Amino acid sequence: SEALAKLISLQATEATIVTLDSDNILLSEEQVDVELVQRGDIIKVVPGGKFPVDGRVIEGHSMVDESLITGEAMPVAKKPGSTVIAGSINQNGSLLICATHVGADTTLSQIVKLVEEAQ
Repeated sequence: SEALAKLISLQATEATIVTLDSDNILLSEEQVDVELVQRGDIIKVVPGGKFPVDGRVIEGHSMVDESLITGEAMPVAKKPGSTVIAGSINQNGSLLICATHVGADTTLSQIVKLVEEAQ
């Protein structure tokens, strides 16, 4: 019943958008607030960075600490063709995430509908 509130507090505040402007040869980055990224953008995550939303992974191989969110006390390894959740912690392997939900629309907000009836 305390976790049910804390789930939403774990969301990170900013995200890195990456934009191409010549061909696939040019890459340029913007850090933005979590309200300004959309569910059609692709986002960078760095060593030690936290997740603001859920999504699917399509570059890299980091180990992610999700021990509150999913309960895994043994941190989860990722790959291209993998999945992640908001409020988990990234390290060593640097990933690219395509966003399919926003800060309101997140599966993290979907879980707290289900975790209410768990008590």
